[PDB]
Amino acid sequence: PDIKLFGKWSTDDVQINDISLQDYIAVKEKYAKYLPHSAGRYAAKRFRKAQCPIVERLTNSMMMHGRNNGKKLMTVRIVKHAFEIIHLLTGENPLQVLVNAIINSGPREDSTRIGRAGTVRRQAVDVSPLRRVNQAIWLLCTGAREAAFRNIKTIAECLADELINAAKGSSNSYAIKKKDELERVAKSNR
Amino acid sequence: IRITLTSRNVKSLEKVCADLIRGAKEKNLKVKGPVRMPTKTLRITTRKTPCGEGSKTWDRFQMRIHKRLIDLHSPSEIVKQITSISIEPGVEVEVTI
Amino acid sequence: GKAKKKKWSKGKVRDKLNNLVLFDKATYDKLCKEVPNYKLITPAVVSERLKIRGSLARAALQELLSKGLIKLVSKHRAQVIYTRNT
Amino acid sequence: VIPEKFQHILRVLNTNIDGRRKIAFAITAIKGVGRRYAHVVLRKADIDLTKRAGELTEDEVERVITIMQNPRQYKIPDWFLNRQKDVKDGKYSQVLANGLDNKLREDLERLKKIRAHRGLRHFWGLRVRGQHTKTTGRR
Amino acid sequence: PGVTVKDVNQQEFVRALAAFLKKSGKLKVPEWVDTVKLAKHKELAPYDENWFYTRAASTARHLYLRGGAGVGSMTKIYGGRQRNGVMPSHFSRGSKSVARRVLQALEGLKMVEKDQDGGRKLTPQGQRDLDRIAGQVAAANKK
Amino acid sequence: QSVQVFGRKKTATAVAHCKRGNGLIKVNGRPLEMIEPRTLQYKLLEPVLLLGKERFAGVDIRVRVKGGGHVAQIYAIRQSISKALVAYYQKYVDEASKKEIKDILIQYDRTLLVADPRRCESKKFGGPGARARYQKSYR
Amino acid sequence: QPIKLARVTKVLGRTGSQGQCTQVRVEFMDDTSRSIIRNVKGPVREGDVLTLLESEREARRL
Amino acid sequence: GRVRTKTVKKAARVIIEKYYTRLGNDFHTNKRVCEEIAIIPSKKLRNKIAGYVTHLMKRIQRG
RNA sequence: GAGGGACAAGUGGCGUUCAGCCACCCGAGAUUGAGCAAUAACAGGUCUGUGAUGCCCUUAGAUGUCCGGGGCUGCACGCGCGCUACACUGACUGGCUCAGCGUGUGCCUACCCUACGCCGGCAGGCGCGGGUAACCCGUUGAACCCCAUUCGUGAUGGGGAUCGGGGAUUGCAAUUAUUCCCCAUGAACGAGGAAUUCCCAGUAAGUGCGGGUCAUAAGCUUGCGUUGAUUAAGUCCCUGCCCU
Ligand SMILES: [Mg+2]
Ligand SMILES: [Mg+2]
Ligand SMILES: [Mg+2]
Ligand SMILES: [Mg+2]
Ligand SMILES: [Mg+2]
Ligand SMILES: [Mg+2]
Ligand SMILES: [Mg+2]
Ligand SMILES: [Mg+2]
Ligand SMILES: [Mg+2]
Ligand SMILES: [Mg+2]
Ligand SMILES: [Mg+2]
Ligand SMILES: [Mg+2]
Repeated sequence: PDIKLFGKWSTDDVQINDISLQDYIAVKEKYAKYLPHSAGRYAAKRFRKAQCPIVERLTNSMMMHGRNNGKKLMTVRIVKHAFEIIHLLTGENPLQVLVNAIINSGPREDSTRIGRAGTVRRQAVDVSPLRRVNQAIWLLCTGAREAAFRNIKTIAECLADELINAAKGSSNSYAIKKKDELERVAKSNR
Repeated sequence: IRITLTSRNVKSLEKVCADLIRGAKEKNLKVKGPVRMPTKTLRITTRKTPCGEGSKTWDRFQMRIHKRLIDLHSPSEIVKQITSISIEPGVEVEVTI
Repeated sequence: GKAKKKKWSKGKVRDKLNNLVLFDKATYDKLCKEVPNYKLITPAVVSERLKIRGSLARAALQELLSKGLIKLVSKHRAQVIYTRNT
Repeated sequence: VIPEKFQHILRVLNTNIDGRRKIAFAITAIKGVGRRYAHVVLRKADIDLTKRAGELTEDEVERVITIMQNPRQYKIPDWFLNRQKDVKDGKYSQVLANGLDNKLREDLERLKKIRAHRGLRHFWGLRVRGQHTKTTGRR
Repeated sequence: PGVTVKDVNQQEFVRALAAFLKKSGKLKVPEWVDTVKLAKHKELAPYDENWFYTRAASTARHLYLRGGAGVGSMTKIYGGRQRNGVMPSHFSRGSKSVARRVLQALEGLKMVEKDQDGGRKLTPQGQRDLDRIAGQVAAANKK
Repeated sequence: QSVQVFGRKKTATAVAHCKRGNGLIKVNGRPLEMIEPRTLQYKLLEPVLLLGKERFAGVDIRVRVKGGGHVAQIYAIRQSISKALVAYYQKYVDEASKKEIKDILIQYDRTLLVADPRRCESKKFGGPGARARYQKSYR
Repeated sequence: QPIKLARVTKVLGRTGSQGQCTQVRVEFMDDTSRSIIRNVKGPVREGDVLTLLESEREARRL
Repeated sequence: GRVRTKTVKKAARVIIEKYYTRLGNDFHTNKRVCEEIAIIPSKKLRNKIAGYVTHLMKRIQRG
């Protein structure tokens, strides 16, 4: 009877401000689940991966590099601490800024090869929105990992700081650094 | 008093089981069921080759040991009367009183 | 014998930086002065920003917890989560 | 709450330099004292583990050095010490930092007179327990 | 009301029981465990000073769980991941000396009855003791 | 009144005996609030924190699990509760409400009524895993 | 320097040295039903709203 | 998936050539009719032949 | 154990009458993984598996066979398959909690699985019992994992190589190899250049267990379990293949 809630949350009125990423984030009421550790069997159909929630996708991309290859309970705990830190940082809801980070955490176009079997000019082409979600989650978790590598800060604290510095246009996070690294090369090879 | 029928293969197992139940239905004995045992398997892996040339290509040899147990409370004369069975040679019979 | 490696990446963060074992007089006084100014009392921020080790940071945070100035939200394995009211 | 005690780095046995992170892990810096022996000497001296090396009394330091120079008066049986029965004296004792290198020099000095191959492979550029020396012992 | 030890979380139960056994004074600790005893196959000693009462509380909880375990069975209950170094790790076992020590101490303090085929099992006096301790732990939890 | 519904996780089986009563869920003598990981104290309560409280107060189910992994046991308990409610609503309650609550469970999740047809594959005789091979050696 | 959006009507085929991009004749939402052909790499369906940084190009098919 | 073997299609054509009135447009009935009138040991081959028999029935019912 | 259940069957669309392809649902699955695997060849390996064998060589001081030592483990070096780390997602300590293949004795000829109790800190020893096995080990209370303390970016408590002393077990004999345990010694290693290997869902990887040699004996290999990714589901651009 109650609303579908993560912890003591609400999971409501999280509005995606734009188009081209709608119906791919599972923030809505029809795909609201209590934990990211769900039955993830989304690798059979080509287009059933988009129905996965982005918090579960963030946990799945967070668990990498052999020594932590697995441990969904540990990475769901890390994302729980990260959402708690983002909430305690002056409100500004962690699910809302997570959606904002998926929107504004990297590529809007990429450059790749064309055919013709001649000179590779690396023409700047369009990029799939699913591929934008994939590369955004990958850049966020990679930046959080190498920011929390060899320091006193934790994985959850650097992931929270990465999501905040990616939702806010401060140009101080590694996702925005590789956004610069991709879009300056894309404008140069445009 | 129990009787164990241990067979080499499943077809002779089911044939001797059907024959024994068919011979045990008509008598005045409370015949217990043919209690199924878990099938034993001896898996053996072999190099396939005397000298080591090529990929690590391995055999997989198996057996399927099948076993059934029944319980028949009876006097020893009736047990020795039931003991005479025209049987497939792939079936071994053990008795315990 | 000889020392050879295939990569060259030197110049780390700060040159074997020193860090205080026990709290000083003026350092702990500054901690008590500006500890309400921080909103998210986390031991990593208290250690890296205020020249504290992790053990002395956890000791000071447990001391202020026993004094009752900063409310604990949820303590866990290595993410100590403290918040000050107002 | 122990604000500050005027103690940074001690001096034990004229060669060793005590650290500043703990007391057992600073006695670990003494050669001949490693992982378990320092915590055992600390538990015999009855010192709380939260206290540092800079918060500890010099009389208690002398008590720790007394436990070092004679552990067998109270406790710590003969199995736990570094130097076991084969001494050429038959004495059950713990080696010191300056003493351990001297005992190793005496070991090698008598093995050179024995001319055993263990001492021979230690005198040459070989390994005693290095049963394969293709990759082991390069450069 | 009726309090079962499974109804209450264990990390309050053993943490209180390690102090209630200190209050009751139910421990034997002869000489070598007074001196020092290491772990399974390790390099260090346990940290929290009431580790004897902690082992005794874990032994009491496991004999409430399974009645008929022994020295080797409880040693396999404890168990261990023996990190060897360059050689990879395996599953080693704990020490049998504490495994017979805790059972002998609880038998001397009248909490372990021996099985005619196996080992330890529960007693009615220890049942009353653990049930009242679990009840007051549940009362401290609900209050 | 007495319907036992079974498991069917990958290597986990949870026998779930149902009973009419005053509100109880027994998991191996241990109640509903005790979950062996602390992280999953929202997923196992999905038949509880979504379907209401009068259903919990009306149906008593004891659950005994012979699983092999922790996550497998958690999903086995979840599937056993979510199918034992369906079996109790087949055997005692009318189909006009059983179909409604079944449509609610299906439109919420797929794994509440449908099991997972995923078992681990056999390790191959060429490589170290079920798909992988060892490293080659070229020149 | 406008940045417009466009939803996919049809999918022509796949193109590339790796076979990675997809030649998509998308459509124009903000204007009338006009036609440009775009190279999109990554998975795409019919109806995916696409971010366009330059609406001046036209890819060719073969 | 339905790129069936020539011996499978040939057996189904022999079935639809000899016995037509015994066959209907239901798979679960046509399989039992084909196993009453023919001998096929493999149950997957039974399902394959009976599926192509139903496909031929749906072709004959149209044209 | 028998039988069923799944066959692209039913719907819409594309396809030539066809052959077939894409999405839905009922279903557990819209098909998993292996074995066998054609004609003809390599002048591929094995005479060191065979009392399987042709030719040559030795047959009495033997190139036959036994017994006692050494050796294949020998290192100024380079290469391949592997294990462990280069830490904080972590290391240590304490508590909690889960399995599956498969193995086990008085043998067509010398041998285990160990439960319970006692002693010792430890590896271990002693007394006794069960199992020729769904009976007993064993409800394999497994590791990661779930909580609490300690460590605090320092070649540090990560890493345990090297080396010294000692204690137990199999074997007639371990020292120039057993193995294990206790203390101590604490190097290189700061995520690896040129180049290169494997992989599409219970998948790679993390982690543990069983079998083979076994007496002591796994870092190899075969199988089994726990947790379990990211992203493709397209191409012939590198390599190779099939048909004109
Ligand atoms: Mg690795
Ligand atoms: Mg190589
Ligand atoms: Mg002859
Ligand atoms: Mg050799
Ligand atoms: Mg050689
Ligand atoms: Mg090889
Ligand atoms: Mg270490
Ligand atoms: Mg060190
Ligand atoms: Mg590991
Ligand atoms: Mg053996
Ligand atoms: Mg072995
Ligand atoms: Mg080998």
